Amino acid sequence: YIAVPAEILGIILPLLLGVAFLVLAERKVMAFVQRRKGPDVVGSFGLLQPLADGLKLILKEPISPSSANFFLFRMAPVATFMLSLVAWAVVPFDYGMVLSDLNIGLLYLFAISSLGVYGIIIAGRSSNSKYAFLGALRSAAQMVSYEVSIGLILITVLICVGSCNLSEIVMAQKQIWFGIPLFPVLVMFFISCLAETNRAPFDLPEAEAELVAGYNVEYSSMGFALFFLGEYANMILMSGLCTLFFLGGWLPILDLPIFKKIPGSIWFSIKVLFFLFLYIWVRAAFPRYRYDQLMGLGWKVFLPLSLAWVVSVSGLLVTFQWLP
Amino acid sequence: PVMEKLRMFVAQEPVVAASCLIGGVGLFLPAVVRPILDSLEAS
Amino acid sequence: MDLIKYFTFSMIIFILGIWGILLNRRNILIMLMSIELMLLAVNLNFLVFSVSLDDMMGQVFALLVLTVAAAESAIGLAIFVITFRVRGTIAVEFINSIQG
Amino acid sequence: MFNLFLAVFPEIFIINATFILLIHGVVFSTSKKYDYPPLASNVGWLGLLSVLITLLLLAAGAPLLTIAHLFWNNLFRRDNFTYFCQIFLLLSTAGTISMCFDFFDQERFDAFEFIVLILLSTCGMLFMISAYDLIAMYLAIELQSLCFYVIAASKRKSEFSTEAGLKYLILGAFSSGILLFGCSMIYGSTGATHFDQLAKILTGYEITGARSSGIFMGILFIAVGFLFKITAVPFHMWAPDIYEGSPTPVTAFLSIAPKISIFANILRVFIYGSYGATLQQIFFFCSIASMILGALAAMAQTKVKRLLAYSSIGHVGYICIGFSCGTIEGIQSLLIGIFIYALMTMDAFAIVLALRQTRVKYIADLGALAKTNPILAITFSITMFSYAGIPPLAGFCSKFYLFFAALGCGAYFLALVGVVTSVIGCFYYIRLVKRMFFDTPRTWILYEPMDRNKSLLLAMTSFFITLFLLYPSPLFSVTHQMALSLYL
Amino acid sequence: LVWLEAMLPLGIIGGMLCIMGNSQYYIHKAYHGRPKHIGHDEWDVAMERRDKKVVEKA
Amino acid sequence: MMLEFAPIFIYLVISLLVSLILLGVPFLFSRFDIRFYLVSILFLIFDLEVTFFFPWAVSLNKIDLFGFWSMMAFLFILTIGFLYEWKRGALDWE
Amino acid sequence: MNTDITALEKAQYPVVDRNPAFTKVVGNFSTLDYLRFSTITGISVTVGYLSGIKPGIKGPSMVTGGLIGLMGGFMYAYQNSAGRLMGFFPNDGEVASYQKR
Amino acid sequence: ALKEEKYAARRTILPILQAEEDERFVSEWKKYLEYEADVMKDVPGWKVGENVYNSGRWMPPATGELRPDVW
Amino acid sequence: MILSVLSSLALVSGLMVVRAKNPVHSVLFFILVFCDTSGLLLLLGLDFFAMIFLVVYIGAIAVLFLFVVMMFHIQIAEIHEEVLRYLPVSGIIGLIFWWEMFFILDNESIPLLPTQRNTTSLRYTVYAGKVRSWTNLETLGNLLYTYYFVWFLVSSLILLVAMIGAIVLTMHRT
Amino acid sequence: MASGWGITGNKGRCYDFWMDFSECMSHCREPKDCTLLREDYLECLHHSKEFQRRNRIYKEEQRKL
Amino acid sequence: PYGFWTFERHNAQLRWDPQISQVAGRRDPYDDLLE
Repeated sequence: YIAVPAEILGIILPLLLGVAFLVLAERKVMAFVQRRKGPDVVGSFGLLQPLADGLKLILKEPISPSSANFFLFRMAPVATFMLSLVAWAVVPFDYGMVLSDLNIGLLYLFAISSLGVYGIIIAGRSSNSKYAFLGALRSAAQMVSYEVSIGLILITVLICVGSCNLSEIVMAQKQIWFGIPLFPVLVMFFISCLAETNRAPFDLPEAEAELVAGYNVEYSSMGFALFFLGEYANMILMSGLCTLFFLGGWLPILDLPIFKKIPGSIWFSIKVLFFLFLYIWVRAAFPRYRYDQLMGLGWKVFLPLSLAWVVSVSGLLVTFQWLP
Repeated sequence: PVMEKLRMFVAQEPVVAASCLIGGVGLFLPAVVRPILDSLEAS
Repeated sequence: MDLIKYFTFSMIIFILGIWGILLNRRNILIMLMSIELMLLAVNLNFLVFSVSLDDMMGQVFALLVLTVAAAESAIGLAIFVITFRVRGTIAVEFINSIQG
Repeated sequence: MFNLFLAVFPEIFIINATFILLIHGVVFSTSKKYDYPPLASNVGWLGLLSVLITLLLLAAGAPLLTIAHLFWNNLFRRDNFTYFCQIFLLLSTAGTISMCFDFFDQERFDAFEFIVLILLSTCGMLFMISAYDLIAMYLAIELQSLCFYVIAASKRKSEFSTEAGLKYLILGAFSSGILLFGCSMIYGSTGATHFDQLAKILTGYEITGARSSGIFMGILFIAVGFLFKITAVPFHMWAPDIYEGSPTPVTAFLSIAPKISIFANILRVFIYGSYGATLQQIFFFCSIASMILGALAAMAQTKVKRLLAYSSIGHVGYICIGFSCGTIEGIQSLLIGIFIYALMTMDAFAIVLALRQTRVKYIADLGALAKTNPILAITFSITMFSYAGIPPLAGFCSKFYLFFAALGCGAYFLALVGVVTSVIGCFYYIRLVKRMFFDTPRTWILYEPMDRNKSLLLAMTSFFITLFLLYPSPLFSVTHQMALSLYL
Repeated sequence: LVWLEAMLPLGIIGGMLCIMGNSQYYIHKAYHGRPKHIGHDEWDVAMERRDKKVVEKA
Repeated sequence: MMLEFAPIFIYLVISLLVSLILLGVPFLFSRFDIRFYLVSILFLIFDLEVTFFFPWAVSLNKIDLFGFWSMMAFLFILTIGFLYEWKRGALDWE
Repeated sequence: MNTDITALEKAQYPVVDRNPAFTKVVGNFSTLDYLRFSTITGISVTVGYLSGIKPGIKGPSMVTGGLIGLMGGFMYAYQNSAGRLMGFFPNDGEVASYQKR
Repeated sequence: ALKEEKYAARRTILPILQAEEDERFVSEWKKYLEYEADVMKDVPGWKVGENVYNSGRWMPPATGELRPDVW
Repeated sequence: MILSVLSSLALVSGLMVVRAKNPVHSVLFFILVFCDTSGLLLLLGLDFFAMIFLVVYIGAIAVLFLFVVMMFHIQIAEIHEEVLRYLPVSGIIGLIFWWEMFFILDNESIPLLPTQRNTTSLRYTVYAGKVRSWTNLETLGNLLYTYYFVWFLVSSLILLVAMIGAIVLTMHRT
Repeated sequence: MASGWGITGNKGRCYDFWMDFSECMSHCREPKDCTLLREDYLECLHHSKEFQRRNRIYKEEQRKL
Repeated sequence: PYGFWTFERHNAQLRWDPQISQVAGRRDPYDDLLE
């Protein structure tokens, strides 16, 4: 157990670097779509821009408004940041490359998803601003609404696999990736992940121009940074789940010796990178829904479809006795 | 004349119609097909 | 001494619910939360006993009591909302008209 | 496989009919085309029909309800005692529903969900009666209780109805938690939740010196929960406030059906399990407290609904005296007392719902009713004398037992309490007869005549109340059958 | 070809993920002497506890 | 085995420490909306539905057709509830 | 799933078939069974119609009442037919048809 | 099929592992019985290694730990 | 020791649920009591229940409590009362319940005192049970939907009542 | 442990004792005839007498020290 | 009465449990090794 901290740090530090550079990559791909260049002055090809923004942020004076909820105001970004970090303990990157081989890892991921709402709720309430509070309530409602669809899709995958172990879920896709028969389920899962991470076209907190003040409007300096970093770490995680559940995790595209020459971590990384490109591509492509429209989509479109897909998959597998 | 009422109901509400169809196949297979397979296996 | 320690954990939660009833005569929301603390303690009792006896019946009932607790909380807070909406306040002096 | 479910045919039918009514109501109440029609009476008539078809299915399938008893054993237990208890519960629900149509039409209470919740609670009480395991017992009790919490707050803009619902939820959830803690102690001590297993574990020992304190306290807490359910003192103070504050048809329903179902549970749990003396002393002391407190508090009341609530508390005291003695005649008399109290309460609430069209609230509002409606004043006087136990009305039967057990189990303090509280009850019942017949008020309230449903129900129950002691053989035989079928 | 500038932060993220996997994989292997076994159940735990005796007491 | 949860705890502690270092280094240099109650209720109901699906999905290979149809009956009851909520406008936020 | 049809109280009449199949019980429907079925269904349609007049939905109310009556009457007829085949109800005709086929 | 292979492998080596464990437990129980006889010497009425079960059927010695197998 | 730490955390957090001036803080301390309970369940080896207490109690029930309490904007005056006068009645009630129930198992479940001898060597291992072990999840799922399916369905009826009653009591359609 | 379902997916530790006690009580018209089997079942449930005896041993060790 | 436990209504478990005695979840562990 003495080397466990080394493993945990070898997970957490590169994740914080990967998030720093996800912000950069988002600014670069959006720029290129818009015929612009993006950050390219601060470091060669702009590669030192993350470091500069982080150092700027830590050198900013904290504000700490005169609220009766001094402690909760500072604790809310810690809460969300911690929740975003702790989900990676059960994520397998390759065969045997995982910190905790939880037999209940699927339900554990669902539980972390469910805990994610409290940081936003508490930030909104503790800010002593009715705009922040209302924006927070709307964001929390949206998150819990789309968690229902996320959970029912998790149930579909679990029915196919018959085990909550994430490594087992990956290794059950050796015959075929689950995203081929369940391609509509993959589509609905990617959309539900956009709505759960509060990302475009569902990013209410970004719609300040729209008279919608986000839950983190009062935050400055590093609390504001912790909210932003938690949100982006959640996007890489949701891209990793899309990869694990439907694109066969670390497995190669084809069971051929030429494809088995490159290791599984490279396959996993490439699929994660494809999904992160799509998160940015969608932000760059479409306008955003109003709150009532996306709430209607959550309850009236994605709950029914997810439930119907659970019924159809379980019934088809029970009929022909293809169950795990 | 309940044949275009179904047509309108599909036109207005395609997600509901698709959910009913997908879940209905999921219910139909074990209800009907599965006893057919079990009987075909008995003989 | 394992069983006694788990049991006293659950028992302290139950007693805390009782005290929370006893200590909140102006605060009916905390009374509802004290009842939820008692229900949690009972669920813990069932799970601990299930383990101690090597018997599954305590786990089946724990799950069902979970469903019941959720339903009770939803209905309880609905009644709280309509009580507040009618009166404009949650103070106990406005919910004491029926008497004798 | 399909034939196994013949044992749950009545429940399957009533649940599916409830779903059909829920869908029908929500579809046509939202319809702009029909101008959002009030559907409370329509769904009420359809639900009354559903209850009568359920009753037909249950009563005409007496041997089939015991089919597949080993497959169904870990879920419930159907026998003759459950058969008759469920028939009586369905009859109570049908009568209560038939007493609600004028309330739906004239107050314009348009919510059809009222009928749906009544039917769902009827399902819950049906499952309560056949419960044969602590888990199933608790689940059915919770289903019934949640339906009652929601219907107690149905007049959602009324201060009284919201207050009633809030007190019901808090005191009901508290009592349910206490009862659940008792179930956990019993399970931990015996490793068993099934009533048969609990019977085998607990018989032959009772308090044999080395008594399991876990079992004893599980029993005590479960007993506290049951006593809350039957409104026995000192677990009663929720009842008068909820009875007053709830809409009057809710008060009528809560007065009858839950008592039938909870007493079925109490019989099958306690009379059948085996801790013994303490369990009966619990009910003895609570019966005495209930009789005394109910009599005094009713004597203090000036409003009709509160008087009826306190009268019901006193009468459950009288009934529980039968459970206290722990003999065959005790169980028989408990069942007879429940049946007669239910019919009398149905009579009384039919009259109350009839007078609620002119908003009766106080006992003084009944002044000069023998002039404005002489036959209604006679029918109501008959009910009050029956409540007071004056022979040869049906109410005497239950009073007769009280003293029969008091001189049978050898308890003269119980006899003295019964004599004094009977006199007090007689006083506050004949005060209503005095108000309707002897008083000459300056201002009279003229009451609208009742509808056909309530007049027919009133005529039948009044004929029963005056004439039951002429032909009481069927009830005596059937209750003796039920008391025997508890053990064999 | 300017669009390759965008492929650098993405490649750095992919390398960060490859580190998050492989670095923890090689540290566990050094500490235990063999790679981590996926699906360690009660049987494998009991086998390890028995193998300790069968090795050390030999 | 529960052995695999200990790394999660040490991970939590380390994440806490990182959080406090990042947050601390800078310190060195009246309108009730019922629609939120209603969305909470809906979420709670379907949360319990996902909860009851987890054991069913892992146990489908043993419970066979009986288990499938009992879960279908469960879903049917809860979906009738959902249709009631839909027709009553609890799913509309305009 | 292990099953056991055995009842607590034994059948008091010749047991023609212990666990008759669904279609066998439906095919055992007699004239009295159809009379019970039709009476329940007709009463239910009538109650649906009469209670639907005031809200203005007599037709839809008729369909709803008829569905409730159809389910209840079919269940009642099945109950009687299966009880006769199992020996729980007087089953003269069942035994007469059994002793011949 | 893969899981069935692993379960087959575990089933065949089961008897030797159980026999080893049985020998170990018997030797340890003998040692503990000598210890109990030593300590409980001079205490009248003691019976060394008495079976608390009236049926006399063998049960493993209770540990007093609720769930020791999972950790 | 670990059980002592968890018990102490739960005891303080529960006191803060029943004694906090602000009900929002009360709901937040309740989340801490549920987290501690999850830890206890992990110690007992019931990881499914440990996760479900997180998902349902914290993820769904506490959220509903928080939404309602936050939007109510309760003023501290409407719910404030001094609790020094309740120390005697709390003392008697709590002491009776303590002396009677913290020691209810002691006669029935007598604790095994830890001796200065290695009793771990007398743990008997039966390998037959370990060939194909069941998780908490599949052990529960083996029973919920077949042998005890009726109670499962009654719980569904309970949930249906909650949905109906929530709509009927609070809905005001725009 | 009277149901038979063990928490690890096998027969419960105390099921056989329960079944012995039940089978004895099914034909013995006196509960005292099955007292030994009943206390066997309850001993399996709580290990009261076993732990009491081991505590006696520990107490004697502490006394002789 | 004298020994209600003796009656056949009260011995449901003794006749139903043998019918499920081979069901996965309640078997003696050695049964899988020999069968």
